[PDB]
Amino acid sequence: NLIFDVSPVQSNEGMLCAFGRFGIKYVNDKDRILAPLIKVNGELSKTTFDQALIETAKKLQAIRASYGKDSIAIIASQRLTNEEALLLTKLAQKLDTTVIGSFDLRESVLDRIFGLNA
Amino acid sequence: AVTGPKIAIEAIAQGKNAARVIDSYLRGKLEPIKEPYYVKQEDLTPEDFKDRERKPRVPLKVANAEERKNNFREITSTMTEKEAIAEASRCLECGCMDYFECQLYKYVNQYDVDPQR
Ligand code: SF4
Repeated sequence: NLIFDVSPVQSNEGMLCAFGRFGIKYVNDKDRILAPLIKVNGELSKTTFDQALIETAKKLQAIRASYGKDSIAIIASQRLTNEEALLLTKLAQKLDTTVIGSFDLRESVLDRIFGLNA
Repeated sequence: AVTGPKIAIEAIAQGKNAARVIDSYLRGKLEPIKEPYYVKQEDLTPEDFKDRERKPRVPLKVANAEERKNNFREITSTMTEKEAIAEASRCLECGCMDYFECQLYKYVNQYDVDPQR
């Protein structure tokens, strides 16, 4: 369950940079969290996945109830796969919010000129 | 659907009785539910138990109101095995010890008795 090395493929210049070659070290990091945390007595404590997910759903639903539409922001990392991003959009749709974005997301200008930001 | 809003154990009782009647009907011998006759003691008053040692009930653990009003977590906790055994040991064993083999009970339930006269 440990990563020991990384090799570039022999495709085009067969090159990786410092990130792609050496930043995979976070996979073996001992500081990775493996269990969820919920706030009991005002401090984060370990719990089970079912309890944490139920707590998350109830917290988001309570916010939506007491504050209405577009009251929850879903800020997602751009390293997630396409399926996870699409599922997050569907979750925003079910949570009754259009505020889904990223803090790393640059302002778009190509969709105003050519049609697609691509 | 039949009795209107009640508690859940009433619905479970209705479902079990209906299952019994349906099982009888599926055999072509539809039988209504018959209530057995039990001998009871309605004359018992507290001084009949004045010699028993008094023991406290198992305390019920309740989550703090301030923290619990903000979440949907369970309010009460399940008791421990020690507390369970100590609480079960408080029972006075009111039922007859021969209930499952008493021939008098069996016979008075085989014949429709009206013993109050
Ligand atoms: S048999 Fe035990 S539980 Fe039942 S009424 Fe008597 S003391 Fe209570």
